[PDB]
Amino acid sequence: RACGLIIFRRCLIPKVDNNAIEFLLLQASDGIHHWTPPKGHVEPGEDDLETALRATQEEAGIEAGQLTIIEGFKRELNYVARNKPKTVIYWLAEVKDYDVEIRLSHEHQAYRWLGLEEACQLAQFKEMKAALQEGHQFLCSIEALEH
Ligand SMILES: [Mg+2]
Repeated sequence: RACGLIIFRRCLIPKVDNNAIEFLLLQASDGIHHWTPPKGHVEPGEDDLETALRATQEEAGIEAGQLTIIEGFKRELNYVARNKPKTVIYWLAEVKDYDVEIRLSHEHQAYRWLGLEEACQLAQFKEMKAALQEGHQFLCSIEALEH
């Protein structure tokens, strides 16, 4: 069981930015070299949301001071990879600074910041595509209500 954060940043230059929202994806060092948001396994006694924050720090080098958790969104994924059952819980979190320093560990070899459509294509897997699309939809609905 793993928990993570769908990390995004806002791109607020109106004529320029094709995508007002970009998602952070990390590419695995091993295996297929899958692309996912930052995530990590739970620890005994650890709250699921604290695991997601901790795993984001460990996998992407993003500290709690550099993020804001967006309340109201949570998505649990259940899938089979290499004939093993997998469960992952994601929350949404916005980075404070567009230029936040991404520091990878040995578990990942690259990162991309991508618009929703390109993030979906890289993520590839259908549950992860759904979760990113649903996260994007939630962010737009929230903006509308505050607007
Ligand atoms: Mg805790």
